[PDB]
Amino acid sequence: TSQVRQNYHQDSEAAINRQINLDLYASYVYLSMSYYFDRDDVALKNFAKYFLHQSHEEREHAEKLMKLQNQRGGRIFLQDIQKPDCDDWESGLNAMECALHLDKNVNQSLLELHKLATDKNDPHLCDFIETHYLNEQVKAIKELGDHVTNLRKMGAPESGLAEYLFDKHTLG
Amino acid sequence: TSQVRQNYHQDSEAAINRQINLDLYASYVYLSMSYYFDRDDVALKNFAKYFLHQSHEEREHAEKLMKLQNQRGGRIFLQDIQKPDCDDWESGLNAMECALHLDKNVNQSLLELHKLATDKNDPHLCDFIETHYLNEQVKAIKELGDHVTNLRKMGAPESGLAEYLFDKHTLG
Amino acid sequence: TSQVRQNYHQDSEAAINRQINLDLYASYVYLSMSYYFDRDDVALKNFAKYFLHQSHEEREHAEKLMKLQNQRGGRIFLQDIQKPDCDDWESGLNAMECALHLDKNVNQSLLELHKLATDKNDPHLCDFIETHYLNEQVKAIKELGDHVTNLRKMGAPESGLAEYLFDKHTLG
Amino acid sequence: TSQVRQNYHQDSEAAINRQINLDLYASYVYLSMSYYFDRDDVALKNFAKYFLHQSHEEREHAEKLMKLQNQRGGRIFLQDIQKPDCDDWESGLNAMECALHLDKNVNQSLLELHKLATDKNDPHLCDFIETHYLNEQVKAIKELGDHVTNLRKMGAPESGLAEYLFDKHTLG
Amino acid sequence: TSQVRQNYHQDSEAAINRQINLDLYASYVYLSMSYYFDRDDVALKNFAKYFLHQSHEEREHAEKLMKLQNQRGGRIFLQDIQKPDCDDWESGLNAMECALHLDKNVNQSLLELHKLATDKNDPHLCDFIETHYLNEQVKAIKELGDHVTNLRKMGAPESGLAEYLFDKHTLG
Amino acid sequence: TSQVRQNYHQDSEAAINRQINLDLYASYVYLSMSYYFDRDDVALKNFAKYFLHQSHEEREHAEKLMKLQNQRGGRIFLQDIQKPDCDDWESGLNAMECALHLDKNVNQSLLELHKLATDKNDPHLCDFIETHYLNEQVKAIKELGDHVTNLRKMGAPESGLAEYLFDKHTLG
Ligand SMILES: [Zn+2]
Ligand SMILES: [Zn+2]
Ligand SMILES: [Zn+2]
Ligand SMILES: [Zn+2]
Ligand SMILES: [Zn+2]
Ligand SMILES: [Zn+2]
Ligand SMILES: [Zn+2]
Ligand SMILES: [Zn+2]
Ligand SMILES: [Zn+2]
Ligand SMILES: [Zn+2]
Ligand SMILES: [Zn+2]
Ligand SMILES: [Zn+2]
Ligand SMILES: [Zn+2]
Ligand SMILES: [Zn+2]
Ligand SMILES: [Zn+2]
Ligand SMILES: [Zn+2]
Ligand SMILES: [Zn+2]
Ligand SMILES: [Zn+2]
Ligand SMILES: [Zn+2]
Ligand SMILES: [Zn+2]
Ligand SMILES: [Zn+2]
Ligand SMILES: [Zn+2]
Ligand SMILES: [Zn+2]
Ligand SMILES: [Zn+2]
Ligand SMILES: [Zn+2]
Ligand SMILES: [Zn+2]
Ligand SMILES: [Zn+2]
Repeated sequence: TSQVRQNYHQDSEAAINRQINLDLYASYVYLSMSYYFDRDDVALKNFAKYFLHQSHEEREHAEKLMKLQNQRGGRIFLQDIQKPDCDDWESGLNAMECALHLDKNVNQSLLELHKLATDKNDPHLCDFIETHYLNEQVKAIKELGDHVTNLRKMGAPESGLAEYLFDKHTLG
Repeated sequence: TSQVRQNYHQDSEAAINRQINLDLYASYVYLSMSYYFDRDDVALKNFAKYFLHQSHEEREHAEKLMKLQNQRGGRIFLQDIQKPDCDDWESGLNAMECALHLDKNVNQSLLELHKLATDKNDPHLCDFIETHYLNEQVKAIKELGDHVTNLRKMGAPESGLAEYLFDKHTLG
Repeated sequence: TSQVRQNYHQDSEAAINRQINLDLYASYVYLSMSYYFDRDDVALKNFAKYFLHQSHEEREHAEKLMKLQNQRGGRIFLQDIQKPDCDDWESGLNAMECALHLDKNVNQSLLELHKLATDKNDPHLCDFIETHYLNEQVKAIKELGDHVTNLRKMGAPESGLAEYLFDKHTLG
Repeated sequence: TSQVRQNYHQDSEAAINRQINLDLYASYVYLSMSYYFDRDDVALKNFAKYFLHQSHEEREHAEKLMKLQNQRGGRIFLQDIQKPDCDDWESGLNAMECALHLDKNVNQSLLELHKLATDKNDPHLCDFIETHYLNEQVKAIKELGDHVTNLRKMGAPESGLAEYLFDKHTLG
Repeated sequence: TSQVRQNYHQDSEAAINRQINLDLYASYVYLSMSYYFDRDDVALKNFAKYFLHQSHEEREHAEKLMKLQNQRGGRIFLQDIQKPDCDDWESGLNAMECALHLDKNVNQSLLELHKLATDKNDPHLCDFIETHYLNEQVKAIKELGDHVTNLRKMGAPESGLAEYLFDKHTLG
Repeated sequence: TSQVRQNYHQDSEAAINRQINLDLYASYVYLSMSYYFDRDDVALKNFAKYFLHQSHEEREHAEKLMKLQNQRGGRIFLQDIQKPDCDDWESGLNAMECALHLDKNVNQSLLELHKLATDKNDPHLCDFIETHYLNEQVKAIKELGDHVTNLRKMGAPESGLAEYLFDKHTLG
C-alpha cells in the first residue's frame, strides 16, 4: 500500500485505469478522423485541424488521469489502444456524428466513474471528475450537436458545397 | 404632489408606466428569441447574439423611462411582464419578421405617447421621446426590414444554407 | 429527444425553467427597489446603484440557466414575470430586509434544485449549481445581513441621518 | 439564530470549530518543526523555510474556516492550541514522515467533515471543503511522500550528506 | 551546551520561551477579536481588519524570539496556546479596552525580561528587547489609548453610529 | 489510384503504415516510463519530464508520417497500439537502458524503410527519412548512451543518491 493512499478504493483505482484507456482510444479515433480530412480526395483542412485538436485534448485528459492515479497512490496499468472502428470516415457530417456518439460514450463512462466515487464516499475523486471533465464533456457534446445541425441544414453530406463552406465559415 | 412636479399631466405619467411595461415585454420577447437560436437543433450563434443585444437595449429603454418618471415627479407602477406569444420561433426569417412586427408595435405606442405629450403641451416630454426613441425605432425597423429582405431573397426559411450564410456574413 | 441530451431528467429540466423565472422575478424586485431610491422624496443614489447592480446580476443568472438548459438538451419555457409585492419600499433598512428575505428564498430554491440533481444522480447539474450559484448566494446573504445590522445599529429607519451616512460610507 | 443562517446544521457548525482548532494545531506543529531546522546543531535552512511555509498555510486555512463559520451564521468557539508531540524532530526525514502522518490526519478530518455535510444535505459546505481543501491536501500528501522517498533513497537519516544535498537541490 | 552559546543565562533562555508563548497567546486573542467583528450581527469590517493585523504582528514577534533563542544557543520549548478569556467581545470600544489591557500585560513581561537581561549582564539581549519590542509596544499602547478616547468621546458603546463612523474614518 | 500518386510503391505505402504504428508504440512506451517516475515511491520529476518529452516527440513523428502518406497519395491504415512490455520500469538506469534499446529498434526500422525506398527508386522518400528521422535518431541514441554511461559511473541503480543527483544535474 502506497504511503500516500487514503480513502481510495480498489474499484476507483481500476475505473481510473479504464478511463485512461478510453481517453487514449478517443485520442486515437480523433487522430484517424483528422488525417482522413487531410486526404487529397477529401481535402477539408479545417475539419482536419478541428479533429487533431480534439485528439490532443483527449491525450491531455488521459495524462491528467495518469497524474491523478499517482496522486492518490493508485498504480497505473496500461492496456492496448484499440484501432478505431473505421479507416474511412465518409464525410464531414458523418465524422461529426461519429464524434458526437463517441463523446456521449466517454461522458457515460465519466458519469459511471462519478457514481462509483459517490458510492465509495470519495469526495476528492467526485470533485476531480466534476471539475476537470463533466462540464468540458457537456460543452463538447453541445458543440458537436450544433455542428451536426448546421451541416444537415446546409444540405450535407450530399452537398460538397455545404461541407466546403462549413469548413471555411465555422471551422476556420 | 411631488415637490419637483411641473407641467406633468396624470395621463402622461400613466402612459410612461405603460411604455415601461411594453419596453420590458419587448426585452423579454428578444430574450426568448435569442436562446431559441442557442438550441442545439437551431444553432445560429449570431442570430442568438443579435437578439440578445436587442433584449438588453429594450431593458435600457425601460430603465431610462423609469428615470424620466422620477425626473418629472411621477410615480413608477410596475406590472407583470407577460411571457412572449411563442416558445418556438421557427426560423431566422420568422424571428426577424416577428421582431419587425414587435418594433412597429412599440413604435406605434411611442408615437401615441408623443401625441399625448403634444396634446398636454409637454414639450419636455415631446423632446424626450423624439430624442431618445423615435429615431432609434425608425433605424431598428429599417434594419429588420433589410434583414427580412435579404433572408427572403437568399431563399429562407426553406434554405438552411441561406440562414447559415446570413448568420455568418450579415450578423457576424 | 435532443441529440445532446444525456442523464438529464425531465424533473431537472422543469426545475431549471422554474429557477429561470425566479431569477427573473428577483431581477424585477431589485429593479423596482433601485428606482424607489431614485425618487426625489427618497434620494439615496447609492442605495439606487446597489439595487440596480443586484437586478442586473439576477438577470445574468437567469441567462446562464437558459444557456445550461440548452447545453443539456432541455427546452426553455418562459412564464410571466410577476410584479414585485411592493411599489413603495419604505426606507433603506426595509429594502435591505426585503432583499435579505428574497435572497434566502432564492437560496432555498437553489438548494432544492441541488437536492433534485443529487436525487437524479446528475453530477454535472450538482456541479453547475454549486459552482455558479451557492457560494454567490451565501455571500450575498452575508452582505445583506451585514448591511441590515449596520443600518439598525446606526438608528435606521427613524434616523434619516443614519441612512444618508450609510449610503455615503458603505454603499458609496 | 443568525439572520443569515440557512440549511446550516448544528453538527456542521461544531465540526467547523473542531477543524479550525486542528488547522491551528497543524500550523503549530509546522512552526515547531521549522525552528528545529534553524538550530545551530541542525542547520538545514531550506527545511526550516519549507516547514515555516506549511505553518503559515495552515494558519490561513483556519482563518478561511473562521470566515466560513461567520458566512453561514455559525458562531466561532476557539479552544486551546495544544503544543506539538515533540520538541526535537530528529532529522529531515523524520520531520517529513511526521508531516506526512499529520497531513493524513488532517485529511481524514476533512473527509469526515465532508461526509457530515453530505449527511446533512449541505451542498454549499460540501463545495467549500472540496474546492478549498481536498485537492490541496492530496497534493501536500503526494509532495511529502515524494520527499520521504527521495530522502530514504539518498540514504537519510544516517547520511547527513543526503539531508544536506536534499535541502539544497529539492527544497532550495 | 550549544557551540554558539555565550553569556546566555539559563533564566534568560527560560524567560524567552515564556515570552514566545505570551506573544502567541496575544496573536490568538487578536485573531478571536478580529472574527468577532466579522460576525453578521457585529459587521465592523475595519475593526476586523485592524485586529487581524495585530494578530499577525504578534505571531511575527514570536517567530523573531524563536529565531533569537536559536541565535544564542538556547532551546525552544513550546507550550499550549491558551484560548482567549472571551468568545464574545461586546463592542468596538470594549475590544479596544481589552487590547489596551493585553498590550500593557505584554509590555510588563517585556520590561521584566529586560530587567532580567540587565541583572544577568546580557547587553545583546537588552539591545534585542529595546530595539525590536519596547518602542513598538509603547506605540501600540498609545494608539489603543487614542482609539479608546475617541470612541468614548463619540458616545460608544451605546452609540452604534459612533462605532460605525469610527470604523470608517479612523480604521478605514 | 490517387490523382496525386507518383513513383510511390505499394510496399513503401505499407512500410509507412507500419512505421506510423511503431512511432505510436514508442510514444506509448515513453508515456508509461514518464508516469512511472511520477509515482510517490519513485519520485524523480525530471526523469518523468524527460520521458514525457520523448513520448510527445514520437507522437509528432507518427503525425508527420501520416501527413507524408497523404502527401504521396497512400492510404493510412491504423493498427492497435500495443501496451509496453513493462508496467514497472525498475530504476532510472533501467528505463534509460530500455529507451536506448527501443530507439535502436526504431532506428533499425527506419533504416529498413530507407533501404526499401532506395530499392524502389523513391528519392523523395529517401530524402524524407534522411532529413526528418535518421539524424534525430542517431542523436537520441547518443544522448541515451551518454545518460546510461553517467548513471553507471555514478553507481546507479544501487545508489539512489546517484539517480537523485543525475535527475537534478543532467535532466534538470
Ligand atoms: Zn480538456
Ligand atoms: Zn502531454
Ligand atoms: Zn485490436
Ligand atoms: Zn463534488
Ligand atoms: Zn466543485
Ligand atoms: Zn436605445
Ligand atoms: Zn441597466
Ligand atoms: Zn400571463
Ligand atoms: Zn420636441
Ligand atoms: Zn463566404
Ligand atoms: Zn452572479
Ligand atoms: Zn445579458
Ligand atoms: Zn400578476
Ligand atoms: Zn458537485
Ligand atoms: Zn492552502
Ligand atoms: Zn492571515
Ligand atoms: Zn496541553
Ligand atoms: Zn460538491
Ligand atoms: Zn512588530
Ligand atoms: Zn511568519
Ligand atoms: Zn486551557
Ligand atoms: Zn541596550
Ligand atoms: Zn523529432
Ligand atoms: Zn500533434
Ligand atoms: Zn495486446
Ligand atoms: Zn536522399
Ligand atoms: Zn538531404
